[PDB]
Amino acid sequence: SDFVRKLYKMLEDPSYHSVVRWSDDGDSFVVLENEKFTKTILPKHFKHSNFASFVRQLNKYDFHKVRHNSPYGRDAWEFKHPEFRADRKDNLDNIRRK
Amino acid sequence: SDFVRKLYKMLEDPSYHSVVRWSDDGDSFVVLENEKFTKTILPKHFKHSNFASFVRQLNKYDFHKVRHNDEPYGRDAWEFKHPEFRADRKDNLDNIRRK
DNA sequence: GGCCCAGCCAAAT
DNA sequence: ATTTGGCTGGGCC
Repeated sequence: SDFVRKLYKMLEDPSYHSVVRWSDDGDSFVVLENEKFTKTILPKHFKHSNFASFVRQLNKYDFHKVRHNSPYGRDAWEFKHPEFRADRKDNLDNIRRK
Repeated sequence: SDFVRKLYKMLEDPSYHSVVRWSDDGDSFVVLENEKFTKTILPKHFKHSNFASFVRQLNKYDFHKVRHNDEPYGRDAWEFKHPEFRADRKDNLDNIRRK
């Protein structure tokens, strides 16, 4: 998948660490800030600067937002797909448009 | 019931001029710095800080995002518009209903 | 009423 | 003709 491969490539660069990174477990990823992501990082990896079109694409590939009851950030967004993991770089094509 | 009046009230505040305000013609409103808007202004007036929800409510009330085309307020600006929602029509807010 | 996720068309490919 | 971006809507809670 084109989008998925690019999502994983994004999460390789540590310069982004404080803004968008893998979670501690490595089984989900966290968008910690929004503005610098939306303005600086989204454009460089995807064809938009619109956080919500990013979100929309995630739901199309069956990623789900993980709901907090605070753990990562006040206004952080965490997304998780069962197959999308830091250690499973091989299994990316298994993630596909619902 | 409450949304439209509060939205109108929000736009009565000039201190927010750089962030969110009425459009030149007073017939639509524009969010210019949605980070600042989202994190400072939204909670004040609607008690959440998620732009997506603000957008969702807007569509529920039949507001529409006004797609700009080359020739606005910045490309990261979001302009929203309802025929009956206007700077000079504080009297008409009841006719803006959940579609 | 906030919010996740999806419908549906257009804008790109 | 097919894919990707984005405005809008459905429905849980």
